[PDB]
Amino acid sequence: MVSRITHTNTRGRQVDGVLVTTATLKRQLLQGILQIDDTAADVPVT
Amino acid sequence: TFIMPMGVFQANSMDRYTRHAGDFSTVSEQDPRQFPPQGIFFYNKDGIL
Amino acid sequence: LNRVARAALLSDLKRRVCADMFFMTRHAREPRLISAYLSDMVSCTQPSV
Amino acid sequence: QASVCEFVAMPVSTDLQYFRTACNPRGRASGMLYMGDRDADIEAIMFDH
Repeated sequence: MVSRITHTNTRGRQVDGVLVTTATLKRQLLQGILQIDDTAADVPVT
Repeated sequence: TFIMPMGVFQANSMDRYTRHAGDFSTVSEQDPRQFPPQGIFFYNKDGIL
Repeated sequence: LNRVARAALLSDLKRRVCADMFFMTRHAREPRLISAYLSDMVSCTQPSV
Repeated sequence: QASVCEFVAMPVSTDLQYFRTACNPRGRASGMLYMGDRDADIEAIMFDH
């Protein structure tokens, strides 16, 4: 528990998690379910 | 594991029960459709038993 | 790929060609599926120089 | 254009449930798709009984 490298969305906010592999389900509920929005970014380079 | 039985004929005589009718027996007079089971016609991948 | 991998890499070829044969005139009533395999078609060839 | 139908002889007490998929008219399937370790495997597949 503290905040040095813990990302956010885009007005003040720390993070906690992961996952890893490949191809057919995540971009597999776009031809099915999810949403979309916007145009910003940030995270330390140290 | 899933595990596949294949040989008996129950010597019941307990649980007669049913779902279908008088639509049915085989062609002629007397009604034996009492086959229990012998071994197995089964499929494969994509069309074929 | 080895005998099995070849084997129904082959056989899935068989199913797919039996199923996804006339997709534009079979699944005409579902606009969603059309874009569902079109993106597959475009994202299955490797780009060039 | 009328299409010709060719007849092949076969036993009467032949499996009938053999003909409700993509089967092979020869009665024993073959094909070049069938190897992986040796080269003279196409002949024994198609004819070795």
